[PDB]
Amino acid sequence: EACKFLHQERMDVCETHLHWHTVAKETCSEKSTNLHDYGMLLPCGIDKFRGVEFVCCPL
Ligand SMILES: [Cu+2]
Repeated sequence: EACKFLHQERMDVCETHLHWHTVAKETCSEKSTNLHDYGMLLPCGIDKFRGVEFVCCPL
């Protein structure tokens, strides 16, 4: 297994870093992997974002 690159965004809400980190972590965990790194997408408002791209790696 290699690591997998994934991209998630929302068109209905802007959310903080913490929400997107949470989404990325839980997504990797559902896929039996660990989140290694992530970057926010589509900055919104003064401190929010509309998505995240991230890399899930084997346990
Ligand atoms: Cu974080």
